[PDB]
Amino acid sequence: LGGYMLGSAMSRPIIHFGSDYEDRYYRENMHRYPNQVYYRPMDEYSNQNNFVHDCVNITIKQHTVTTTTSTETDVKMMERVVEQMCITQYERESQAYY
Amino acid sequence: GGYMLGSAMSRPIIHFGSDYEDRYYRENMHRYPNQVYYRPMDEYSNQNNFVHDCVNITIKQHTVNSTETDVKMMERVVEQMCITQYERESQAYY
Repeated sequence: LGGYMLGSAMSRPIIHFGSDYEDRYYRENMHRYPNQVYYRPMDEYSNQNNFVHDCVNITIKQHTVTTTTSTETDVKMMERVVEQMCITQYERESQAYY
Repeated sequence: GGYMLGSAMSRPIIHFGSDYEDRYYRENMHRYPNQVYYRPMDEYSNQNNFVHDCVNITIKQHTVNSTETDVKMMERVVEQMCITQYERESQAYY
């Protein structure tokens, strides 16, 4: 089922979009998204695919909860940056894990 | 010219926050290109212009009915393959 770790903060990924609007939007608003991701701890069943899959799901789900205090563009930006950060987190965990 | 066509690369498995899109990608990823067009590396080359160039040329080249979902998937596949191609070409330029 569940149980997720929260990774340490990281620099927000710079991401380039074909849409001039999205490209500029991300540059001006990347501060609005998290700089940490939730993930399922590295074990014997982990691999990049399933680690990033879970991290992306959990992190986005948790973020929806947390910000109970759209837009479609924001959902799109959020998923791109979370996925990139989740890959970075996989590199962290898999290397620490050896 | 003056763009290059990169060699085929393994299709990335790309993750979406939407359960529908995430699964749609898994089932249909074979429908999108596994090569991108790009401007070869030089002393003026940075991730910024390299990625933007690659995305602009690749998406048009492709632009010559498909669903809004496939258009979305294709644009994202290209945006993420152009990053990979930059990394590939970066190392090559050393």
